[PDB]
Amino acid sequence: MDKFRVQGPTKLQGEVTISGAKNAALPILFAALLAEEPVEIQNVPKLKDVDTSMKLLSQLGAKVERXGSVHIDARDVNVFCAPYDLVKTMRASIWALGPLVARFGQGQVSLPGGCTIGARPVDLHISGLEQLGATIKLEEGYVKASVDGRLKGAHIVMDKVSVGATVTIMCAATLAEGTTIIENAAREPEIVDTANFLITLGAKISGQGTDRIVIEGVERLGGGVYRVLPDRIETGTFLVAAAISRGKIICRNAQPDTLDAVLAKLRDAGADIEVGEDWISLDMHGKRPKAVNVRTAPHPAFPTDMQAQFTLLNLVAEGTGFITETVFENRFMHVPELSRMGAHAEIESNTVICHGVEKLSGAQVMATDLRASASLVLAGCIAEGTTVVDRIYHIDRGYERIEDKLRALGANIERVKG
Amino acid sequence: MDKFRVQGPTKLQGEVTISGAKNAALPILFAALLAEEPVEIQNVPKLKDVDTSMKLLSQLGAKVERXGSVHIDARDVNVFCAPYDLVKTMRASIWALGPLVARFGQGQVSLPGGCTIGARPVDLHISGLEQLGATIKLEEGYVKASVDGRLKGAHIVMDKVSVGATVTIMCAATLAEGTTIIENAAREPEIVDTANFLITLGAKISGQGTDRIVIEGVERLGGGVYRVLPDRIETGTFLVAAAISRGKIICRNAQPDTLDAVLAKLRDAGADIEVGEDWISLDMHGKRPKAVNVRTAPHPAFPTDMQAQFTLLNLVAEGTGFITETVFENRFMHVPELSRMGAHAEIESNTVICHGVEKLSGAQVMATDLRASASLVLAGCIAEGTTVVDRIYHIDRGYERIEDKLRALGANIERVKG
Amino acid sequence: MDKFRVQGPTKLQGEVTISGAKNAALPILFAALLAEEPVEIQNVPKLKDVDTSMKLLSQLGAKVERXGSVHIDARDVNVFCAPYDLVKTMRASIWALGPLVARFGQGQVSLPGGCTIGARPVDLHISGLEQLGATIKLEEGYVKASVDGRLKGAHIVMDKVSVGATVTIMCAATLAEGTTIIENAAREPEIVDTANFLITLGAKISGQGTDRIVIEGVERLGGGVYRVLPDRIETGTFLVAAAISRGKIICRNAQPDTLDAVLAKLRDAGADIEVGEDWISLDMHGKRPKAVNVRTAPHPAFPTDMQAQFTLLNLVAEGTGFITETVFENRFMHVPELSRMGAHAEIESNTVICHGVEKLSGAQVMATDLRASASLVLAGCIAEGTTVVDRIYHIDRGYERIEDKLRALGANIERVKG
Amino acid sequence: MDKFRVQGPTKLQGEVTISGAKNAALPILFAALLAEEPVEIQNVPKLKDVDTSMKLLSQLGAKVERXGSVHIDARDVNVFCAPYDLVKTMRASIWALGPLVARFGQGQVSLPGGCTIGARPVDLHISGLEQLGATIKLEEGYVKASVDGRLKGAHIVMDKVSVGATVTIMCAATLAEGTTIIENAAREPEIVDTANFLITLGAKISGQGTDRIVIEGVERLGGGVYRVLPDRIETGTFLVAAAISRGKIICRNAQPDTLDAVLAKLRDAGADIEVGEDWISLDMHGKRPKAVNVRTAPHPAFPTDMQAQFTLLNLVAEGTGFITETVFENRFMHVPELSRMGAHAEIESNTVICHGVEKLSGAQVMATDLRASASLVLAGCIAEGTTVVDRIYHIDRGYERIEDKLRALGANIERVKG
Ligand SMILES: [C]C(=O)[N][C]1[C](O=P([O])([O])OP([O])(=O)O[C][C]2O[C](N3[C]=[C]C(=O)[N]C3=O)[C]([O])[C]2[O])O[C]([C][O])[C]([O])[C]1O[C@@]([C])([C]([O])[C][O])C([O])=O
Ligand SMILES: [C]C(=O)[N][C]1[C](O=P([O])([O])OP([O])(=O)O[C][C]2O[C](N3[C]=[C]C(=O)[N]C3=O)[C]([O])[C]2[O])O[C]([C][O])[C]([O])[C]1O[C@@]([C])([C]([O])[C][O])C([O])=O
Ligand SMILES: [C]C(=O)[N][C]1[C](O=P([O])([O])OP([O])(=O)O[C][C]2O[C](N3[C]=[C]C(=O)[N]C3=O)[C]([O])[C]2[O])O[C]([C][O])[C]([O])[C]1O[C@@]([C])([C]([O])[C][O])C([O])=O
Ligand SMILES: [C]C(=O)[N][C]1[C](O=P([O])([O])OP([O])(=O)O[C][C]2O[C](N3[C]=[C]C(=O)[N]C3=O)[C]([O])[C]2[O])O[C]([C][O])[C]([O])[C]1O[C@@]([C])([C]([O])[C][O])C([O])=O
Repeated sequence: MDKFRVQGPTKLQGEVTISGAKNAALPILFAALLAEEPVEIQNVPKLKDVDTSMKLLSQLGAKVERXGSVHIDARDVNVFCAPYDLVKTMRASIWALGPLVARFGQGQVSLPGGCTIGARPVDLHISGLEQLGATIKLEEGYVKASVDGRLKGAHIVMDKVSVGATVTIMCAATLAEGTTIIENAAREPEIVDTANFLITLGAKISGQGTDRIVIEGVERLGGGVYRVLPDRIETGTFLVAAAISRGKIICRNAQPDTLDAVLAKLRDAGADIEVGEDWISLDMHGKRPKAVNVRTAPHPAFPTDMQAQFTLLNLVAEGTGFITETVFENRFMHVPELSRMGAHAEIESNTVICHGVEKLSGAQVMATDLRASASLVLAGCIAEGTTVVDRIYHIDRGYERIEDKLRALGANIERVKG
Repeated sequence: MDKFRVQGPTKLQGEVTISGAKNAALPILFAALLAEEPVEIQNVPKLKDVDTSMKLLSQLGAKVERXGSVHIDARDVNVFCAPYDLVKTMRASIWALGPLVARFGQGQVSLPGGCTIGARPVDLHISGLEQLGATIKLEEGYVKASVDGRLKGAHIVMDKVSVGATVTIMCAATLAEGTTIIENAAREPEIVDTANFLITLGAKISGQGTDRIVIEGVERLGGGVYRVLPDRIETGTFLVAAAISRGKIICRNAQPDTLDAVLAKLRDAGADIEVGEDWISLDMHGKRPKAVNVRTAPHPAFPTDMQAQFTLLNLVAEGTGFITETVFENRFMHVPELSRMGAHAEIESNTVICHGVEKLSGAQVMATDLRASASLVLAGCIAEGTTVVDRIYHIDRGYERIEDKLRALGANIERVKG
Repeated sequence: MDKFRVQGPTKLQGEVTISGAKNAALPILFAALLAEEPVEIQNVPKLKDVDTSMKLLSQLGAKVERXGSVHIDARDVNVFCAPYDLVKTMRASIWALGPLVARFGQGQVSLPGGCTIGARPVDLHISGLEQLGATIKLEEGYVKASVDGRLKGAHIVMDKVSVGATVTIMCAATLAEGTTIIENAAREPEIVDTANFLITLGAKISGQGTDRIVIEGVERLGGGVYRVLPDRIETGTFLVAAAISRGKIICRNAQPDTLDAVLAKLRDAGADIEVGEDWISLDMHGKRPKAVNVRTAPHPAFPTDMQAQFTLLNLVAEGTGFITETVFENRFMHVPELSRMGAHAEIESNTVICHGVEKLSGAQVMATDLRASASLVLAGCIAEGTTVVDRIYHIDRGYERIEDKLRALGANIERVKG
Repeated sequence: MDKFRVQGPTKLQGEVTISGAKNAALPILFAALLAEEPVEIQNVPKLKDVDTSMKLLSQLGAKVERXGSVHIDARDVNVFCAPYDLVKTMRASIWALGPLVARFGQGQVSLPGGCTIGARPVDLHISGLEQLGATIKLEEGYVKASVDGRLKGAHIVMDKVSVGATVTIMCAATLAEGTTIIENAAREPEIVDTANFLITLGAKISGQGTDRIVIEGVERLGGGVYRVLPDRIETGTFLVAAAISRGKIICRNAQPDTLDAVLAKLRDAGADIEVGEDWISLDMHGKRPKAVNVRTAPHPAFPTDMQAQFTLLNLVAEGTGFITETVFENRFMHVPELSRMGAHAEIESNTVICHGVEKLSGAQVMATDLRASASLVLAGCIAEGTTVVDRIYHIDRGYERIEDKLRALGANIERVKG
């Protein structure tokens, strides 16, 4: 589980180098199952979720190794089942299914539980791989998928916006016969990236980043080297860190165009923001943030994954702000913990009413999920005295060396026994 | 982390002896902090949360022992802080606060952080105590209370129904100057039980079990012996166990009039129910349950602690039924775990739409909270094949020897360490 | 249609005499169908709903006359249908069903369709009477209920708290063979009034006002005189009127023990409340009110029928308040109307975020339902300038002489035709 | 106001010619206020809301007339107030504000106005115009908006998706100084249509149909001739008529590509659907539809304007299906009216659970809003016996000649006084 001991108050200033998007790396690592020649994925973050995806890849008969690059030779994939002991730690492994069905005519993947931020069914994936020509059963907790021909292009209208299911259908439409159209498709940048990875293999895909994606099937996919775009959430995390610590950060190796909504909100909070080609800078000029109202929705709107972060921005901000969460049903678990640190918040349905306070007080708190965990470490940074954040394993899933990266911003953080 | 390996299918049938209410034993344990003479609480279940209560009682300087009975002598209580290490292992610990404030004019309890099943704030405990004349501050994650001398009785109209806040205010009001009226009090049998235990010590309480509790404050409370009432939720858990397994069960040492709503729904579901003075029989007559619609609400309505169990009943029942949870905002975490087992559910907000299936399949599942853990075990008993329920430590909080009791009904359960 | 022209701002001053409860008068008027000897119901407010009840009664064959009192002779009832044409104007007329079935073994009432404030099903009425041994179908949009002989007493556990269902089952149960127990009964004061009316007629009822009502069926009910309790919602409306206008008021012929939650909220808002045996005074002391947090729930909690009024209070209060409606789902139609008058509101799910303003401005607004109309009139009193409230007939359903009572408090109101 | 008498059951079959979209005609009519030379809008349906728009336009000092076409000469527009007496009967008149501010430097529009289906604030309309430079106050219930000179282009990020606020800002921006970007713009086909109308007048717009609309502002807009696209909601409504009545319809003058989601849900229901350039056919082949689950959301997802109709479809389909409504908080008022007809429906906050029945039964029912009115008329056609739908004024707002169109499909419908 272990813990970060964070000593605050600490003004966060300097630079950080933004890492590859965890949420691009993962779907790309499973889409690599489609490749019949070796793939090299660059700018991959050293995250627990990447390690797990790698152990799952090797489990399926891929040869995998890594250092910023991950090498994947899926030429001899000979196992088609992602075991429970892996999927239980990474629900993103559902992404193994579509590729394996589309290349190998079969795939078996443990049906994910059971998540704290919401229930997160995969009905859209394992519909989707059905409207394509897959037959799917569930036996002993394994989603068993087969096509005893080869996949067939379909006009698919997604009845919910889903990042996960759009990736699945997209990836598993690159080896279909015919055209697949995906209506009401997710447009997050990770999906644009996965698509552009797939074209590097020689897939035919149009309109990634839009609400309609067109895939004409191909016979097989090759190899190639692909650089994963920067993590927009980790970027938003370090930008927020400075916003709430009255600081100034320059995020380098970044993609500002992935962040229209979040940058608008930090400006709304009174951050001085300049954007270059591959960097975002932010200076509070010594100033407490101003309270903003926020409403999560699918890209290009404000991301649910910045929600916990902006909640904390508000709780230390000037005035009252409203954080409405529309994507996940139970994503306010940070709030009772921030409350222990002296935050004044109220939860009405999927809205938290945040009455900004000048300073938080250090306290022992419990991280509940990835983005919560980071928000608590941020809260620790700017709180008076000692904060101990428990269950820090959550952070290790989606942030590479956050302790290092925050320490270079002046943070006082020690990873502690547990 | 211990797990249960449950083997199915198996018909659950025979006889079970209901243990004391976990949820009467706990509030009475903290209420014993008011006692100035030794106290014996009889029929206390051997449960983890009782152990935790005992640790915290001892850490406040009470002398505490147990076998059936837990003996407390709070004469020499001399520490008034409930520390983070304890509270965070059970939030019920907030119940030390009213006693300490009322008897000692001071009390500190770690502000509970969030919970798997909901945010669970304690605003009403705090405001209730404020209305009794307490000053309360939050310093360093600790809820600090103090009064100049004695608390003062007040007319308190509760903003919402809260079992825990009703207990807090009721216990504190017993040593206040004057009359306290709690309007819109919770009416749970455990509140009747706690009030009757307080009466045994010498408190003057009227209207327990009703929406209006009247307490006449006394200078001092003494000792006494009180037997805790039967666990209604344990009772319902085993009643469900027979129902979903087309079985027959007799619960001894029950208290039927605590279960009006659960027995009405079980009847709705097709159960042949009979009651005596201290026993309930259920017989399905070898037939699959019929689906039911349930809406959780405070006592005497259908209790939220039976919700996960009935979600299960509905998911193997004939036809379609819904469960709406109005008490906790995130108590559907058993649902995806049952989905792995072949259940067909759809969560739309605070409602679970269930389409009953004839058979479940054994799968590796994850217990997330107490009542979910038991439902997962119960699903294990009726599924075909092997179910492993991980994180069984949850069950240990609120069930006394559930493995031995199910085994006696015919269950095939082994406790497995790794 | 008639409108009120209201001129403000007006400080609302003096005293009002509270009329009898619309919501005790109505169920009592229907219960009188059980009566085989003349009945006089005293203190009945002169209201459109009463006139409608009397019209329906005359149409079933009761002889009905009215001034203070309404006199009913149901000895000659010989028509057993409540037609659509009348139910459509007043859904309370579902209340004829239970009497007619219980006394005459048959009863037809048009199934109430939707309602401004929520869907309002009557599924709990039908189930209650079915549980008493009534066969019930729906043909041509009529609920048609029938028994052979008399009804039969039953142990009935109510799914949800229902005022209307509790009355329905309680009145029917008076002429049933055997004992009827209603668990999770509604505890509203109007239920107590209705039970006590039934008792005057020779019925055997205990536990009214508590969550379990027990009824011992008799062969036949008599007649009697019975005075209806004061209207707690009227009292609350006039207390709110004073509270929002910087006023002082005294409500004569009140019953303060019905208004615990309301008086407590007006206290949290900074009102000076005193009570007598039969009066309530409120005095703001030159004060504009202060924002509060309301959660509606069944009696004794804050009543949904005071919610529109308190929303009003919050929207002119100094501060930010939440009004949360748990009883009726769409009971927020006043909000956009008050918005026209300058209120800063914001509806989010089943809560309204009010951000109290200092002044309202007069505007042409539209009454949508009863309590909403009252709120808009009261808004008009404290708004600067002229407010015109259209569709004022809603108010006449449920308030006797509202305009006269307000004018005696110093309001400048004129009823207009077109 | 008058009523429809429908005699069922009728199998609806034949052809229908779809009218121009009410919801393109309407923003197009108000966009015409920007035009400095006469405009002819072609394919405008003859509907109450067009008449009202026409009346409002005339009042603002446009010369307007109609037959197929509506002609508008807005050259001499010189009254800049949309008054309460017109706006109260049509929400969409809020659309007069933007054009008047953009072209004349000022506009006044009565703030709507409260609506049955939800509260419907226009805060995003206000805030988008303030972001383009307007100063907006609210005075006696009128939104009064002024700018000195032209508006100034702005990057506007919309916090929620709003069709109305998208059109407001897009129209106003056409005369703004410089460039305007709408982020999180609605994508509805009517927004595309309005943009293309605007372009016909010499506006420079791109991105319409996507989440980001770019408007480069121009000096003046001219005139031209523009044909409104087909009504996708009328189309959907007759497609559902064919579906629920186990019939066959061909819709002529359709635009199949505006209905991906609806067509996919109708296939899910067992419909055999074929599409051409300008036609859709649906043939059920004598079959009862199968129950489907529906989630409304902004286009291209399932439209909320089809939800009542598909609710109706589920309520007569085979099986159980759920309709979740994510756009408008109170759009289930058709349900309790369908309940009078023998529908088995259950509403649980924002979801209706439908358990389809073979046949509905004719009954007197009351329309509450436009799409509800239409669904009750459809329910009428297929119900057994006689249905009288009251308050059919709702239908006349958004359907042209639905009675003649339905009769041509074989329906037995008479318009009646009742
Ligand atoms: C790995 C990744 O990428 N992640 C992410 C994503 O997730 P997902 O899961 O993919 O999501 P979606 O899908 O979009 O979701 C939404 C909604 O919908 C629903 N669903 C889904 C699917 C299906 O099939 N069905 C359904 O229903 C769900 O439940 C929900 O509600 O994405 C997201 C969004 O953005 C994000 O947030 C995520 O990320 C995270 C959260 C994860 O990872 C975990 O941790 C982070 O990162 O934090
Ligand atoms: C220990 C015990 O007893 N437990 C139980 C109880 O809990 P509580 O916490 O006490 O609850 P309440 O309070 O009643 O709650 C409800 C509601 O409300 C709210 N709140 C509260 C308080 C305050 O202050 N504030 C507020 O807001 C909350 O959130 C909720 O929602 O009770 C219950 C009911 O019946 C039960 O469930 C319980 O039990 C359990 C769950 C335990 O574990 C813990 O909780 C079981 O299962 O056992
Ligand atoms: C006439 C009278 O009394 N009224 C009143 C009453 O109402 P009701 O209708 O009776 O109500 P309830 O029943 O309680 O209700 C509640 C709830 O539940 C539901 N439900 C019912 C029944 C059945 O069966 N089912 C069901 O579900 C509904 O929906 C709801 O949600 O009472 C009330 C309460 O408190 C009141 O509010 C009333 O009053 C009024 C509103 C009138 O209008 C009537 O309408 C006023 O305002 O006055
Ligand atoms: C005339 C027309 O077009 N209509 C239509 C529309 O409406 P509107 O109003 O525009 O809507 P929206 O906006 O989209 O809405 C959505 C949501 O959001 C909200 N909001 C808005 C605005 C503002 O400012 N704020 C806010 O918040 C609201 O409330 C809601 O929730 O569109 C719609 C949608 O799709 C439709 O539905 C409509 O249509 C109708 C209904 C009419 O009539 C009305 O308007 C029909 O047609 O039916």
